[PDB]
Amino acid sequence: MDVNPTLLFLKVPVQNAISTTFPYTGDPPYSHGTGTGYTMDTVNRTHKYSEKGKWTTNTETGAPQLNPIDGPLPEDNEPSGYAQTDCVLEAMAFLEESHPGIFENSCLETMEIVQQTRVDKLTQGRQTYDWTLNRNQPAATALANTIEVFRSNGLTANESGRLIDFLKDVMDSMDKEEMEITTHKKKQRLNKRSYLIRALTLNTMAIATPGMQIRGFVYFVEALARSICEKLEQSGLPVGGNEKKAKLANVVRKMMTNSQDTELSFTITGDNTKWNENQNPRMFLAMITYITRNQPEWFRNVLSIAPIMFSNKMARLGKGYMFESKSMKLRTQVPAEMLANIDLKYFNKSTREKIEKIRPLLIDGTASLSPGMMMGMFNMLSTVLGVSILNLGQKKYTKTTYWWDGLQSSDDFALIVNAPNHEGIQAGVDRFYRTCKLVGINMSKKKSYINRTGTFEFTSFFYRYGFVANFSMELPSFGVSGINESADMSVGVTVIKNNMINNDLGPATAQMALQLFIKDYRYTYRCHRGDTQIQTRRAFELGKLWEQTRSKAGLLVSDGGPNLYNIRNLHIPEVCLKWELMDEDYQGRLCNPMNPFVSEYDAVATTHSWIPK
Amino acid sequence: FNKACELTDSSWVELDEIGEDVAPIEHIASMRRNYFTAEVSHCRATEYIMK
Amino acid sequence: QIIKLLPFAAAPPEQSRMQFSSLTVNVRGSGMRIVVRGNSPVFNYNKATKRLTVLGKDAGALMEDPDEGTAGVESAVLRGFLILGKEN
Amino acid sequence: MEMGRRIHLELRNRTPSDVKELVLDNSRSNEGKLEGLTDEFEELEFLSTINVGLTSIANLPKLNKLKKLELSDNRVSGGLEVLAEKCPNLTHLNLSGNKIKDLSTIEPLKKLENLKSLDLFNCEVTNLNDYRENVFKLLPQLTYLDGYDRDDKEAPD
Repeated sequence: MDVNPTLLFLKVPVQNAISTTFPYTGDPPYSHGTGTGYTMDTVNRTHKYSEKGKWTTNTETGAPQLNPIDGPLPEDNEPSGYAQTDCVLEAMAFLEESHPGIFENSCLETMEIVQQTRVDKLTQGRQTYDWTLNRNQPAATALANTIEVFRSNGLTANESGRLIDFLKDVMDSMDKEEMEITTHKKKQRLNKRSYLIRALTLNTMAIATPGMQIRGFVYFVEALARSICEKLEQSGLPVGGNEKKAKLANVVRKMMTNSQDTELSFTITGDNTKWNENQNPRMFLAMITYITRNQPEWFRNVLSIAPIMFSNKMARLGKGYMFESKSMKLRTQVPAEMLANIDLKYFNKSTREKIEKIRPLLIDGTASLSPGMMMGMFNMLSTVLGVSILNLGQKKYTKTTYWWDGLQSSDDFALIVNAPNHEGIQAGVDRFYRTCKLVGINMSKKKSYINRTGTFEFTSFFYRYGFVANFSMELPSFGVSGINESADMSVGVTVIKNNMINNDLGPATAQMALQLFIKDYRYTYRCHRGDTQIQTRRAFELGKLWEQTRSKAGLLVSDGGPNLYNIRNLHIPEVCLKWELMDEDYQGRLCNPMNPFVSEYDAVATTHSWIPK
Repeated sequence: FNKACELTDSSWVELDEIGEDVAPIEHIASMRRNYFTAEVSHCRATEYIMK
Repeated sequence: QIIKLLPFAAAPPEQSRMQFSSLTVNVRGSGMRIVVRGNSPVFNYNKATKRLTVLGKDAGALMEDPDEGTAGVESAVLRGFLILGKEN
Repeated sequence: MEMGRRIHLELRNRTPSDVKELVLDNSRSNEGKLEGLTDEFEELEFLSTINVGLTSIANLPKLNKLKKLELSDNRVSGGLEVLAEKCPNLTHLNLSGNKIKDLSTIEPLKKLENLKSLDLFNCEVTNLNDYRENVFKLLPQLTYLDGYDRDDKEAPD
């Protein structure tokens, strides 16, 4: 009598109606999760999980460092960052044994790209921290400023245009005692410690964005990790949709069908939330050194620079804080540079406690965070570690009646464990839990569940009895990209086609997307169909065209003609789709090369393609 | 929510045209889309959307 | 009017009070509208040439039958009402 | 004022058999029960009780000529079989602002086959989803709900 959509599941199995539980399917308008207190809590938790790790004082940045590796083994189920180097190396060795040569081929096939990439490759990317201006900036302008400053400071080897040359230039600049920054004329002298702390910065508006001196090394290490993952089957990256869908079915078939009827199989789905706390750059450096065994030393240095630099990473602290006095109706803002020495009476209990915890780390308005990682820079290496842990589960390594396998993608994991009895299943799951704890892999027991094999999910790819329900992508914008008629039409139709091909977009939904596309395009460009009664200035001349043409379907949609696109015919260019139907006189007028208007996407060079003023 | 799920008496959303359907899958897609649209085009939710 | 409005009567009618000023026909998803009175894009009639155009595609030619009122009144536009031509 | 005095005033020193419309507005009733009205009223055709403080219509006499009954802005709740049998010739009814829980209590009104219009407003029943269509199903004889028909058209007199 009163609506209750959840009750739909009372007859429909949940896996079918999973889209019911995705409230947004878009980008919300609030942007909750960025600021300063979040950084405070992140640093505090990172250093808390390493509570018993050894403390030391850095010699270059002059900031404390925490090393939890090889620390005491955890005694409780709470998260532990005590990852043992020997266990990690043994796991990597076992992975190599099961997949001989993998690291060798990865290294030798990546050396070329290490020696081939150009400087401009760094231009592509997300926002970057500009040490020159001390604020997040576009990658291209940051690169221009960096080359300008280095040229001023007499470091012009990067002029060769090779990425490795620029990395050597960065090394030389970092070795220099001090440098000059000229802003427009204001000159700033950054000493060795100042420049070093700036270069190891992690700005926070991939939540964290490193500086520019660390881009190339991160790129190289991620390239090696991707190359290693490619040969790995359990790795969930960098495959697309269809292959990811097939991975789940293949794993289930391998684990279940081969097993005897007597044997019992179970599957656990688990989420590794807050996955960067317990993984340290030092363990990554260890695995990197292991990977490049018996390899040229220059390549080893280039590849190991990244985790070495990250282990001394400095984390910036938001923009600051905002205080308000209701009594006097006043508002003020304080920066993070003054948060080191300031009263704690303004803040509340939790905020003042966090400030108390993080006070002894703020160096020059930038906390020091050696342990733990930051989101979205070394994801592939984490996937490599996960697949190694999984590979350690074969029947030969386990040396037990039970066994297990599964998939890991560094954000979600699924594990199928089978054994002759229920006690066998319990033993298998417990042993996997402990083994993954030893390496520092943390399984959240409050967001994981176990059930008989057949039904589970992984990276939102919900799986039920051989059926996958990929929901890992959001719907893009079906609007006017704002270049020109033909350009916008082509890019948008290609966008919808591509989303149909891979992102698993239903046909009917694609049809409504095309409908809304046509609506928005006509509204924006004021090119409405001649038959429609809508009125505008452009409709006058447009109307004339509708009368002149002998074939309505020949006219381009931008010219007021009908939209003949559909699921079957989406890849064809709009101009080419109406080539024959277009009247000969219209064809000649439209594509006249001598037009005065003209002095990626697939489109024809018609007169409708102009550059906006 | 109850009143947001009731059936209104106006055409709140107007959508433009597309090409013809030749493939049987295109026929299925058009059938599904048309059925759903005829169902929801008179719902208050569309009124809220347009407002 | 007879040719324009005849096909809509096929269904098993039911009593109603609405006075439809236009009826909707679904073409290619988008729903076109045909007006009960006057010309519509779906149904156009040119009396100067006496030609019927349906969505721009010719449908034939109309010849007036041995019944007609050429002095105003038109009783098949408004339900329950008789239109008496020009306004006063 | 009270019920009986109001009825006497409306009667206008006339017998309780020649009244075709009775207006009892802003009156009061003791114990929230109808008082005063008796069987003598047999010509009444348009009744109206607003803000009368009646808990339920449990003492309504047999006004067989009662056609336009109004119980608005009141707190009437309970069984409606009394209205079904005592006045089986109701045509226009108004319960706007009343206290009614759900359709299980409005079901008895289906007995009156002459109810051409039933009005509800600011009630609990109207909160239910598809209230209009569900009530129409429960009362097929009804033709104009809340002054509107099954196709949302205003109901001229």
